Amino acid sequence: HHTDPMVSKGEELFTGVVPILVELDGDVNGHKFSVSGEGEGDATYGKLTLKFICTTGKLPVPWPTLVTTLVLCFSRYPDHMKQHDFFKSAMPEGYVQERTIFFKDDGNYKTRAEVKFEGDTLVNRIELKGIDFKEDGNILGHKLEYNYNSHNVYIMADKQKNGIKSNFKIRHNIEDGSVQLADHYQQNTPIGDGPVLLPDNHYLSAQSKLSKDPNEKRDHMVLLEFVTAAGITL
Repeated sequence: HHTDPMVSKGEELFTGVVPILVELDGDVNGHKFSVSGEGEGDATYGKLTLKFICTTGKLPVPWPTLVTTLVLCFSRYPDHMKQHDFFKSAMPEGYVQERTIFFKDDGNYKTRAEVKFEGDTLVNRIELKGIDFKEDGNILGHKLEYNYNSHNVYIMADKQKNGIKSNFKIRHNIEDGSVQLADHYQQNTPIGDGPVLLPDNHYLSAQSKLSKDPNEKRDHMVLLEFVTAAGITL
């Protein structure tokens, strides 16, 4: 497929439909919760289909606030940009994804995830810590709409850490027509010691649709996500 054997290796892991498992343990202002997710990814189309269930009862934060936390290795990199795909190049050993997410005029999430293969399954295992949230605020108050906007994720190399870093803003719609900004700081590091592809500056264009399973009585979120790399003409 690719003249670059490094690109060939990552592309081969992600050919066809890959099963996905997500496991999150979270604590936001002392509200402990867990989330389990299952579905599949087809990196050929940048396409994710996942269903998440809060396994501890009622989710104490709005589902939309967890979308970015809850597998950018499924991003579609155009052929001319496949030398810039850090995420697949770190597989199968995987990468660590860390974020601080600052909710404007509210609290912050700190997240640490390991994304790696377990046999044929792509696994995303996450710890989330949330602090300084307002009890009557948009997050602990559940004032966010169950929907999602399209966003750009700006990626830069972090040569010193053999990885990447990203800044980006998520705008969550509030039920009064306003927006709750969630400022994302991200860094990703390989788990293996082997080489990875360090990208030139580019962005991912992400589109997310949230729905409900009409047959599901547990607190849950159905996610359809598309992610495509862009911003290099080369």
